[PDB]
Amino acid sequence: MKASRLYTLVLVLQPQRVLLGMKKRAGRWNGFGGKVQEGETIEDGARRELQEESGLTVDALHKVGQIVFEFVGEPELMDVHVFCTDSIQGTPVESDEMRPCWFQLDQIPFKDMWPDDSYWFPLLLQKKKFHGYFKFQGQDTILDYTLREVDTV
Ligand SMILES: Nc1[nH]c(=O)nc2c1ncn2[C@H]1C[C@H](O)[C@@H](COP(=O)(O)OP(=O)(O)OP(=O)(O)O)O1
Ligand code: NA
Ligand code: NA
Ligand code: NA
Repeated sequence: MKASRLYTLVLVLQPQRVLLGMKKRAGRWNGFGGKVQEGETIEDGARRELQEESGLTVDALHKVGQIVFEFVGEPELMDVHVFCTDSIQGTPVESDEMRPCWFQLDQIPFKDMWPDDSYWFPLLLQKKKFHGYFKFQGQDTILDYTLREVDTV
């Protein structure tokens, strides 16, 4: 089995809307996150990436899922720890690399999100926790995947 590198993904989910970020430099909407750094907990890495990438701070996050991504032709797996929060501080900030935008929860832009999000983000919305795995050929094609609702992440 390949080695895996730790990542975070943060969904700011309010009762009627979700905040996503568009990659500018591209075209795909995603939650906020990035690589976990040496010596920080995964949750602290998620908080740090949210602040670095969007400007938002949060006191805490709730872990809702974990998804492992495999890409054909790449040696490492991405082990993505997925967090949610409903409570924010500040306004999101656009950078050279990311543009944040709110979407109503009847306008989730699935066609412009990673394809896997169509499978797990419905579970997140139902207050469910999940473990997933997706194997991609390039950015658009899933060759294999597993998804399971779990009681504990
Ligand atoms: N298939 C997928 N579905 C999804 O919803 N999010 C994915 C995904 N594949 C990767 N991601 C997320 C995980 C993580 O939040 C982000 C990938 O991390 P990045 O490459 O953005 O890390 P960094 O911000 O550390 O990188 P740099 O800014 O290049 O240093 O994209
Ligand atoms: Na980042
Ligand atoms: Na980073
Ligand atoms: Na990032």
